Amino acid sequence: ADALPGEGAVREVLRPLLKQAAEKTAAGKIVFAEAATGTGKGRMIASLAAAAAIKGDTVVVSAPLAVTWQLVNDMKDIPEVRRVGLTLSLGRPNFISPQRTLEWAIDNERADLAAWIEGGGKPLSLVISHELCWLLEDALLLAEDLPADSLLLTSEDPADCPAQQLYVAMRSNYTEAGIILCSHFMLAAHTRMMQMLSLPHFIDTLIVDEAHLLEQAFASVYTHTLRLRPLMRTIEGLGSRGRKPALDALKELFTQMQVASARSTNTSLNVPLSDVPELIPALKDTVKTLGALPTKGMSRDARSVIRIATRAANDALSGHSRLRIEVTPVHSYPMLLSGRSNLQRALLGLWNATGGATLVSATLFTTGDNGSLTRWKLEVPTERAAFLPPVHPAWTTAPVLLHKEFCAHEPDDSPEWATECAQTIQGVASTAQGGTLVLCTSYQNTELLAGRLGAALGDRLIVQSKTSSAATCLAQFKAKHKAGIRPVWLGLGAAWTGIDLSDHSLPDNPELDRLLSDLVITRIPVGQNRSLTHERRTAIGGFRIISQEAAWHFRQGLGRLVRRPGVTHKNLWVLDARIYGGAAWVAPFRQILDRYKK
Ligand SMILES: Nc1ncnc2c1ncn2[C@@H]1O[C@H](COP(=O)(O)OP(=O)(O)OP(=O)(O)O)[C@@H](O)[C@H]1O
Repeated sequence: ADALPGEGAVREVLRPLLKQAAEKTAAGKIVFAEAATGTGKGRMIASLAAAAAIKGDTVVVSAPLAVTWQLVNDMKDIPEVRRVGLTLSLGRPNFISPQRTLEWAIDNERADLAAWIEGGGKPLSLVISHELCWLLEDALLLAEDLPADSLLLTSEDPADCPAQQLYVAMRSNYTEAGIILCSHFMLAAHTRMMQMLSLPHFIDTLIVDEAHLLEQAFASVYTHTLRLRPLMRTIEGLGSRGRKPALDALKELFTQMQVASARSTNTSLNVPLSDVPELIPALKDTVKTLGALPTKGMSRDARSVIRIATRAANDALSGHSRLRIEVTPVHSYPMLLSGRSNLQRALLGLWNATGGATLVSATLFTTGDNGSLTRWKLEVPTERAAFLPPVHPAWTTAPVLLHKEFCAHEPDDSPEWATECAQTIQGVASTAQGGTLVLCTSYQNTELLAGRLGAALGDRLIVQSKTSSAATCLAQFKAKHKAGIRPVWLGLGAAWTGIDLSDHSLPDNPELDRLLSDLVITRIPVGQNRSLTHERRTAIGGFRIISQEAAWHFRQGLGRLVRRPGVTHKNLWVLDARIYGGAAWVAPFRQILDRYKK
């Protein structure tokens, strides 16, 4: 009939959207489809990919590896994708180097990441030939801020490296199969390659899942990180043919970075190269003295380390990138970061090689069907952009009861705030039927709350820190809930946007799910986005960009609560006093909160 391959499995609520996304994508449009989390988007993605595939169209589905299992188990069973084929391209940028990442972990006191690497890089989240270990995505879960670019599995990492072996084994299975599953990072790396294993040079149909993340994947691909302690470690044992000049050039670079950071008004701002000319000598000489090192005789790892250092220095010298210094007075691990504030050329080079696309996420619209700022982040041409009506069923908000209690003190980052916020949080934790997730915006607030909250909650309380990551806190939260205690999670970062608080001991019983019963927003997440592209976007567009980004960081934070239909007795507290003030700048947020009733 008229139905697409796999529409029967697709949820009825998603059937209209699907159909729309089928037509425009066939036309050539880049479609913005937003359905609420828990609506069975994977079945829709499988149906779209199949409907494009049987026409002879080469189809690429770019999704995070953490949901690729669900996508393949939605795709494999339908006849059409079996007819055309379903392969999965695991390029090297999908894998970290265990040796260098362990090196980074011991230097940065990352106990959990080190333990993970020592255990074999086993997946944190449970067609696929071997078990996927050494994934960059899992390491990101264990360390939000790890320098992925200097830790990725390079092409010249030794053959005995477990990540290299696993990559080669997975490569031995890659066949051109019509439907190709890849990651966001792989997509961005391939686009960067083309702008200068691989995907088709032209993608007839591109389904991006969790598209709200794609931009980050591109940013990480155009980042470059110069880390000095491992570089010096490598140089000192490398040889004597050009060693001492390289060591002293690195020391000169370190001192110049120290001077530049000392002179800065604050260390967070990403200054351009012209703003800090002291680096121009050092970098250049560094580059030169990193080219004065003989290749033959070098260990397989030292080659990649030196080459990546040269790449980072050349990116910092190109003048097209914004730099960031972190040095000894503040940061023990000396780092020079270099990123692109404008990803327009690469994202264009992506969409120009795309016959049609469907971007799928639970958060693609600032308000209603407004995909303007998402369209700006992904640099979708306005000609091809097509926003479809969002799909947010009533079960996303009906179970949850919005609590009117709040902390009157404004979020001033002060102990005066902290004690009263802790008092209201204590009242919340007394009544919690299950887990409690207290979302904070800064580590300062997290540790401040932990100070005034640790005694009463005792073993319940779970702090998130640089030392204790979001994934480790998730594991502890689930384990504590299984044990009958009612944990409270002072979470931040990935807790806002990247954790699924669904009881997996209750898959077919959503009504009994109490893994997260009370979600508590301490304050509005204004200015949480730190991307270079966000700096540029805010500069160009004013405070509206800040308000919009904060609004959907807020939306994802609330999306922590309800994950599937059937849940009940969910409680939502938002303790930010500015919400209940009369200010107009909170009017978007109140709008969101107005969907939650009583
Ligand atoms: N029509 C349906 N009826 C019942 N269960 C369904 C239906 N469609 C999907 N499901 C199941 O519901 C669960 C939720 O699916 P999924 O995780 O893909 O949802 P999502 O949050 O919308 O999407 P994604 O994780 O891809 O962004 C899955 O186990 C899926 O198999």
